[PDB]
Amino acid sequence: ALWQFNGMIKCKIPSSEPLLDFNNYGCYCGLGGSGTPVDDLDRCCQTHDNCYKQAKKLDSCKVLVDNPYTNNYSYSCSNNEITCSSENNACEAFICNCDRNAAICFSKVPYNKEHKNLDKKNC
Amino acid sequence: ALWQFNGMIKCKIPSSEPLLDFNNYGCYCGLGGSGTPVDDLDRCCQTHDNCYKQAKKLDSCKVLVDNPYTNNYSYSCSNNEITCSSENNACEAFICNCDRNAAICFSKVPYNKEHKNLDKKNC
Ligand SMILES: [Ca+2]
Ligand SMILES: [Ca+2]
Repeated sequence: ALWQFNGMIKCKIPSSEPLLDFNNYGCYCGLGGSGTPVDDLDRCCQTHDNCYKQAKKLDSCKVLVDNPYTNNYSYSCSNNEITCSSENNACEAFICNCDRNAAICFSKVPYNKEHKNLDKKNC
Repeated sequence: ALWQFNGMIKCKIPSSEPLLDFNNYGCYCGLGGSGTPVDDLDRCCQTHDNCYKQAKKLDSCKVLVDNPYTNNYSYSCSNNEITCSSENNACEAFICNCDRNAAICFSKVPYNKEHKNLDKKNC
Protein backbone atom coordinates (compact mmCIF):
# COMPACT_ATOMS: atom_id res chain seq x y z
CA ALA A 1 0.00 0.00 0.00
CA LEU A 2 0.79 3.71 -0.36
CA TRP A 3 1.79 4.14 3.29
CA GLN A 4 4.55 1.40 3.04
CA PHE A 5 5.90 2.87 -0.19
CA ASN A 6 5.98 6.24 1.58
CA GLY A 7 8.01 4.58 4.35
CA MET A 8 10.34 2.81 1.92
CA ILE A 9 11.25 6.15 0.27
CA LYS A 10 11.88 7.74 3.66
CA CYS A 11 14.09 4.72 4.48
CA LYS A 12 16.43 5.60 1.56
CA ILE A 13 15.89 9.41 1.67
CA PRO A 14 15.41 10.28 5.42
CA SER A 15 15.25 14.01 4.77
CA SER A 16 12.06 13.84 2.67
CA GLU A 17 8.30 13.58 2.90
CA PRO A 18 7.71 11.49 -0.29
CA LEU A 19 4.01 12.24 -0.52
CA LEU A 20 4.89 15.94 -0.75
CA ASP A 21 8.24 15.81 -2.59
CA PHE A 22 7.59 13.19 -5.22
CA ASN A 23 3.87 13.43 -5.79
CA ASN A 24 3.00 15.14 -9.05
CA TYR A 25 6.47 15.18 -10.49
CA GLY A 26 6.95 14.91 -14.26
CA CYS A 27 4.53 12.79 -16.34
CA TYR A 28 4.51 9.56 -14.28
CA CYS A 29 5.05 10.24 -10.59
CA GLY A 30 1.54 10.38 -9.36
CA LEU A 31 -1.84 9.02 -10.29
CA GLY A 32 -1.65 7.75 -13.87
CA GLY A 33 1.08 8.79 -16.29
CA SER A 34 1.47 9.09 -20.06
CA GLY A 35 3.93 10.48 -22.58
CA THR A 36 7.68 10.40 -22.40
CA PRO A 37 9.38 10.61 -19.00
CA VAL A 38 10.85 14.11 -18.66
CA ASP A 39 13.90 12.85 -16.75
CA ASP A 40 15.43 9.97 -14.80
CA LEU A 41 13.22 10.37 -11.69
CA ASP A 42 10.17 10.48 -13.90
CA ARG A 43 11.52 7.34 -15.65
CA CYS A 44 11.78 5.58 -12.21
CA CYS A 45 8.08 6.38 -11.86
CA GLN A 46 7.33 5.01 -15.27
CA THR A 47 9.07 1.70 -14.44
CA HIS A 48 7.11 1.66 -11.18
CA ASP A 49 3.82 2.18 -13.12
CA ASN A 50 4.72 -0.67 -15.46
CA CYS A 51 5.58 -2.90 -12.46
CA TYR A 52 2.14 -2.25 -10.96
CA LYS A 53 0.58 -3.00 -14.36
CA GLN A 54 2.46 -6.32 -14.40
CA ALA A 55 1.32 -7.17 -10.89
CA LYS A 56 -2.28 -6.68 -12.03
CA LYS A 57 -1.82 -9.36 -14.71
CA LEU A 58 -0.84 -11.95 -12.09
CA ASP A 59 -3.40 -14.64 -11.27
CA SER A 60 -2.62 -14.26 -7.57
CA CYS A 61 -3.17 -10.50 -7.58
CA LYS A 62 -6.48 -10.80 -9.34
CA VAL A 63 -7.94 -12.94 -6.53
CA LEU A 64 -7.83 -10.13 -3.97
CA VAL A 65 -10.14 -7.18 -4.07
CA ASP A 66 -7.40 -4.61 -3.28
CA ASN A 67 -5.77 -1.72 -5.23
CA PRO A 68 -1.88 -1.80 -5.18
CA TYR A 69 -2.02 1.40 -3.12
CA THR A 70 -4.25 -0.27 -0.49
CA ASN A 71 -2.88 -3.82 -0.65
CA ASN A 72 -0.75 -3.84 2.50
CA TYR A 73 2.48 -5.86 2.69
CA SER A 74 5.29 -6.32 5.22
CA TYR A 75 8.81 -4.96 4.96
CA SER A 76 11.41 -3.45 7.28
CA CYS A 77 13.86 -0.56 7.14
CA SER A 78 17.08 -1.20 9.00
CA ASN A 79 20.21 0.96 8.57
CA ASN A 80 18.55 2.47 5.53
CA GLU A 81 18.12 -0.91 3.82
CA ILE A 82 14.70 -2.15 2.69
CA THR A 83 13.78 -5.82 3.20
CA CYS A 84 10.55 -7.30 1.85
CA SER A 85 9.29 -9.98 4.24
CA SER A 86 8.89 -13.73 3.50
CA GLU A 87 5.48 -13.51 5.20
CA ASN A 88 4.28 -11.84 2.04
CA ASN A 89 2.01 -13.89 -0.14
CA ALA A 90 2.74 -13.85 -3.90
CA CYS A 91 0.84 -10.72 -4.92
CA GLU A 92 2.00 -8.64 -1.96
CA ALA A 93 5.57 -9.86 -2.50
CA PHE A 94 5.50 -8.72 -6.17
CA ILE A 95 4.15 -5.29 -5.12
CA CYS A 96 6.70 -4.98 -2.31
CA ASN A 97 9.44 -5.62 -4.84
CA CYS A 98 8.07 -2.95 -7.21
CA ASP A 99 8.03 -0.44 -4.39
CA ARG A 100 11.54 -1.32 -3.23
CA ASN A 101 13.10 -0.92 -6.69
CA ALA A 102 11.41 2.48 -7.07
CA ALA A 103 12.54 3.77 -3.67
CA ILE A 104 16.12 2.81 -4.58
CA CYS A 105 15.73 4.32 -8.07
CA PHE A 106 14.44 7.57 -6.53
CA SER A 107 17.48 7.81 -4.26
CA LYS A 108 19.97 7.37 -7.06
CA VAL A 109 18.74 9.97 -9.60
CA PRO A 110 18.68 13.80 -9.72
CA TYR A 111 15.68 15.69 -8.40
CA ASN A 112 14.72 18.61 -10.71
CA LYS A 113 12.39 21.08 -9.04
CA GLU A 114 11.41 22.42 -12.47
CA HIS A 115 9.42 19.24 -12.99
CA LYS A 116 7.28 19.50 -9.84
CA ASN A 117 3.59 19.76 -10.74
CA LEU A 118 4.63 19.49 -14.40
CA ASP A 119 1.98 20.88 -16.72
CA LYS A 120 0.39 17.63 -17.87
CA LYS A 121 0.36 19.08 -21.42
CA ASN A 122 4.06 18.23 -21.65
CA CYS A 123 2.98 14.58 -21.53
CA ALA B 1 0.29 -7.47 17.85
CA LEU B 2 -0.44 -11.19 18.20
CA TRP B 3 -0.44 -11.84 14.45
CA GLN B 4 3.17 -10.46 14.03
CA PHE B 5 4.44 -12.48 16.97
CA ASN B 6 2.79 -15.51 15.37
CA GLY B 7 4.72 -14.70 12.18
CA MET B 8 8.00 -14.12 14.02
CA ILE B 9 7.80 -17.62 15.60
CA LYS B 10 7.03 -19.18 12.22
CA CYS B 11 10.06 -17.28 10.85
CA LYS B 12 12.38 -19.15 13.28
CA ILE B 13 10.34 -22.41 13.44
CA PRO B 14 8.81 -22.85 9.90
CA SER B 15 7.29 -26.22 10.74
CA SER B 16 4.94 -24.87 13.42
CA GLU B 17 1.64 -23.10 13.93
CA PRO B 18 2.59 -21.09 17.09
CA LEU B 19 -0.97 -20.29 18.07
CA LEU B 20 -1.63 -24.04 18.29
CA ASP B 21 1.77 -25.35 19.41
CA PHE B 22 2.78 -22.80 22.01
CA ASN B 23 -0.53 -21.55 23.31
CA ASN B 24 -1.34 -22.89 26.75
CA TYR B 25 2.03 -24.40 27.47
CA GLY B 26 3.31 -24.50 31.06
CA CYS B 27 2.42 -21.68 33.48
CA TYR B 28 3.30 -18.63 31.33
CA CYS B 29 2.77 -19.32 27.65
CA GLY B 30 -0.66 -17.97 27.15
CA LEU B 31 -2.94 -15.40 28.68
CA GLY B 32 -1.55 -14.48 32.09
CA GLY B 33 0.95 -16.63 33.96
CA SER B 34 1.93 -17.22 37.58
CA GLY B 35 4.07 -19.59 39.62
CA THR B 36 7.41 -21.02 38.68
CA PRO B 37 8.17 -21.76 35.03
CA VAL B 38 8.00 -25.53 34.55
CA ASP B 39 10.85 -25.54 32.02
CA ASP B 40 12.99 -23.43 29.68
CA LEU B 41 10.24 -22.78 27.09
CA ASP B 42 7.91 -21.74 29.88
CA ARG B 43 10.73 -19.49 31.18
CA CYS B 44 10.98 -17.84 27.69
CA CYS B 45 7.29 -17.07 28.12
CA GLN B 46 7.86 -15.65 31.55
CA THR B 47 10.58 -13.30 30.25
CA HIS B 48 8.19 -12.33 27.44
CA ASP B 49 5.43 -11.56 30.03
CA ASN B 50 7.86 -9.42 32.01
CA CYS B 51 8.93 -7.60 28.81
CA TYR B 52 5.30 -6.74 28.05
CA LYS B 53 4.88 -5.57 31.67
CA GLN B 54 7.91 -3.29 31.19
CA ALA B 55 6.54 -1.91 27.94
CA LYS B 56 3.35 -0.95 29.80
CA LYS B 57 5.37 1.19 32.22
CA LEU B 58 6.77 3.28 29.34
CA ASP B 59 5.41 6.81 28.94
CA SER B 60 5.22 6.30 25.18
CA CYS B 61 3.21 3.09 25.45
CA LYS B 62 0.73 4.62 27.83
CA VAL B 63 -0.27 7.29 25.28
CA LEU B 64 -1.81 4.79 22.86
CA VAL B 65 -5.05 3.01 23.55
CA ASP B 66 -3.80 -0.40 22.34
CA ASN B 67 -3.12 -3.78 24.05
CA PRO B 68 0.37 -5.28 23.22
CA TYR B 69 -1.46 -8.07 21.37
CA THR B 70 -3.30 -5.53 19.17
CA ASN B 71 -0.61 -2.84 18.90
CA ASN B 72 0.67 -3.55 15.38
CA TYR B 73 4.33 -3.00 14.47
CA SER B 74 6.52 -3.61 11.41
CA TYR B 75 9.17 -6.28 11.03
CA SER B 76 10.42 -8.61 8.30
CA CYS B 77 11.46 -12.25 8.07
CA SER B 78 14.22 -12.88 5.58
CA ASN B 79 16.24 -16.14 5.47
CA ASN B 80 14.75 -16.98 8.84
CA GLU B 81 16.07 -13.79 10.45
CA ILE B 82 13.75 -11.32 12.19
CA THR B 83 14.31 -7.57 11.72
CA CYS B 84 12.29 -4.98 13.62
CA SER B 85 11.77 -1.92 11.41
CA SER B 86 13.07 1.64 12.07
CA GLU B 87 9.60 2.89 11.09
CA ASN B 88 8.49 1.71 14.49
CA ASN B 89 7.72 4.40 16.99
CA ALA B 90 9.11 3.92 20.53
CA CYS B 91 6.35 1.78 22.04
CA GLU B 92 5.96 -0.46 19.00
CA ALA B 93 9.74 -0.81 18.77
CA PHE B 94 9.95 -1.98 22.42
CA ILE B 95 7.15 -4.53 21.81
CA CYS B 96 8.74 -5.72 18.56
CA ASN B 97 11.95 -6.35 20.46
CA CYS B 98 10.12 -8.33 23.17
CA ASP B 99 8.51 -10.50 20.52
CA ARG B 100 11.77 -11.06 18.65
CA ASN B 101 13.69 -12.20 21.75
CA ALA B 102 10.88 -14.64 22.60
CA ALA B 103 10.70 -16.13 19.10
CA ILE B 104 14.45 -16.73 19.23
CA CYS B 105 14.20 -18.11 22.79
CA PHE B 106 11.43 -20.49 21.69
CA SER B 107 13.59 -21.84 18.86
CA LYS B 108 16.55 -22.56 21.09
CA VAL B 109 14.90 -24.55 23.93
CA PRO B 110 13.33 -28.03 24.22
CA TYR B 111 9.63 -28.50 23.61
CA ASN B 112 8.06 -30.87 26.19
CA LYS B 113 4.64 -32.11 25.12
CA GLU B 114 3.91 -33.09 28.74
CA HIS B 115 3.52 -29.40 29.51
CA LYS B 116 0.88 -28.64 26.86
CA ASN B 117 -2.34 -27.43 28.49
CA LEU B 118 -0.58 -27.76 31.86
CA ASP B 119 -3.04 -28.05 34.71
CA LYS B 120 -2.92 -24.50 36.01
CA LYS B 121 -2.82 -25.95 39.56
CA ASN B 122 0.86 -26.69 39.01
CA CYS B 123 1.35 -22.91 38.95
CA1 LIG C 1 2.01 7.02 -12.10
CA1 LIG D 1 1.66 -15.20 29.59
